[PDB]
Amino acid sequence: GGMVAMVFASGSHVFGGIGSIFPLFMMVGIMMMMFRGMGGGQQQMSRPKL
Amino acid sequence: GSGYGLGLSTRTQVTGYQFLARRTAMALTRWRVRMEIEPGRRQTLAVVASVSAALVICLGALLWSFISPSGQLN
Amino acid sequence: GSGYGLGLSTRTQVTGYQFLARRTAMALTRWRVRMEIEPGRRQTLAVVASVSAALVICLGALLWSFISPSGQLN
Repeated sequence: GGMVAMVFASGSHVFGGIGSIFPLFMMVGIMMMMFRGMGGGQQQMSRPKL
Repeated sequence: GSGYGLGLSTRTQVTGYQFLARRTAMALTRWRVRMEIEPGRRQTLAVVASVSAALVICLGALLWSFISPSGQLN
Repeated sequence: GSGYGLGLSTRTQVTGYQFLARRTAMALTRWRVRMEIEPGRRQTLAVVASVSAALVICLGALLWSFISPSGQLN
């Protein structure tokens, strides 16, 4: 968010409109890895083995 | 005896009380306590997330006020 | 009866159903349930990989649009 804010304050305005799809998909991609992902060693059970 | 007054309390006790409360709230509406799933908390967190999302937008606007100052009567 | 209506469900119940769906699907085409290997998964995943590649290419195209646009004449 800081980089986007930094670029908007600089006046490039390149992320305006449709250009916003890049930060957006990146933000979503990070979200998938942090909230879901997979269980640790004490979670030996998983779809491929169950 | 009987726990009267405002004595100090252990963190272990805090979750204990809050747990008995949630279980009791369920009985009044669902009349059962098996609680295979606990919707009470799930439903509550969604509200906290909405308020949180609203505060983030306000910080954005407040931040915008420092990037490009202007004014309105207030 | 039991099982009817829109009652709640859990994550262990979701995989359980998808397992039964995959197992019964091949029983219609291969007439054996041994399922030594699961080709349906692979065949399905292959489509998803195809879809992912298409999205990656058009985002690559969108990336091209900002680096060298049409308006740079003279």
